[PDB]
Amino acid sequence: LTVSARDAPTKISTLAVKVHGGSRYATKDGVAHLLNRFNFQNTNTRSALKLVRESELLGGTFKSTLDREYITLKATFLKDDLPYYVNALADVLYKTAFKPHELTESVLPAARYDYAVAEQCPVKSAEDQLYAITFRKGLGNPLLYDGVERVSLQDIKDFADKVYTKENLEVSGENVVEADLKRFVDESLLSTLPAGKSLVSKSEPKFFLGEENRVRFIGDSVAAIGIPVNKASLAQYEVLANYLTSALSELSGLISSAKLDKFTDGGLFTLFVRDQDSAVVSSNIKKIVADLKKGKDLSPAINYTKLKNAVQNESVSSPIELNFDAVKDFKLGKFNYVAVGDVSNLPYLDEL
Amino acid sequence: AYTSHLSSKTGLHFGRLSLRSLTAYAPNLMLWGGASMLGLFVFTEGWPKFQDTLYKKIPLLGPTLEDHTPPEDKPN
Repeated sequence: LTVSARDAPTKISTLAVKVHGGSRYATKDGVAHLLNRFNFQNTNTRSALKLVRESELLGGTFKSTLDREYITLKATFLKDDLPYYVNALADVLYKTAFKPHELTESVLPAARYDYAVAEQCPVKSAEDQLYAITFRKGLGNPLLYDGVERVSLQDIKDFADKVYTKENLEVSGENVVEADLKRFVDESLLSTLPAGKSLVSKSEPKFFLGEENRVRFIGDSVAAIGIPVNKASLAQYEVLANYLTSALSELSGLISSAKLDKFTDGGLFTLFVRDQDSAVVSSNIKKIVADLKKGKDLSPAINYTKLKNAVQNESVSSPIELNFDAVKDFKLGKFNYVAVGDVSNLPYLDEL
Repeated sequence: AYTSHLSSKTGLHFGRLSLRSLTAYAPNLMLWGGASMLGLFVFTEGWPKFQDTLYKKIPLLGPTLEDHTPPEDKPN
């Protein structure tokens, strides 16, 4: 129960209760996604219709976001009604209904919609494949529920009792008086949540290299390389991601996307090259892997990536505060490779 | 200050009709009553009982409606 807030002289506050309860900590495949879609449903006291129709007249909305690690319960509001939203997030964490007619009518159709939308995009399919073959049972769990194993209502109640525990979450209010926030989080149900253990492990996530997966897909064709990185090597792959995204690289015209996902014990640098026909993807990713195995000078992208890191980092509540100063050179070692789409014309891992 | 509750009453309603909608609709209901009364004044104009009671009391169109045949060329 770590309460933090950064005050400001503005009109809109945001509250965020972050649990360490995303797909990485899911016991079955997709329990985290179903709990996230079960977040702002009706409680034991206040319904879900009364929640929306009161919070609109007070002037703020809610949003539950599922991450690869967290579950963020965010609430945006006009500043002078903070205890309502503190008590509403408290009621959601402490007493949700978990009704079976709520599982069949709201949570399962919303999750099926999320899964259909993220199924239609081969970049998210390849990102999930790259996760699931870099790390296997940890972060390489599926992000979304698809129904390949039966997640029942009792499993969501069990996962919520495991995850919604008092030492597992953190309360963070952008533009909130912090002393008032600490007074309002106490005298509420965040202090009556169970003080369970924190699910954050402090060890390394036991990655795997040289793996290759191939998914057939009707539509666009992407090919993706992915490197699991550790805590000492986070800044280098950060300046690499902003180098290949930036206009300093000669490979930015070929690369569709390149991003590093950072965690408190490691990260995954994912590079996607996406096009309509597989010959362009083949030529592009052969050039990418060749000119990355040949070394790159990541020294020019340093002041640019300080800017882009501050841009990305002002939104989040937990900065990692990377170094960016000792980073000079990069040379591509081993890497994991997925190919999605016209999979008989995208190259294999030997040909790269 | 800080507001924790949303203070509201439950209004007055009969399922579909509300008192607020009735008060918002009521002068146009009076206008439709007047329009239907003018419609009855149209479609009952030839009625000589309503001519005798109402329409011959009109200033400029009242004596216009009554006839001027003497009781020498009326058969009955």
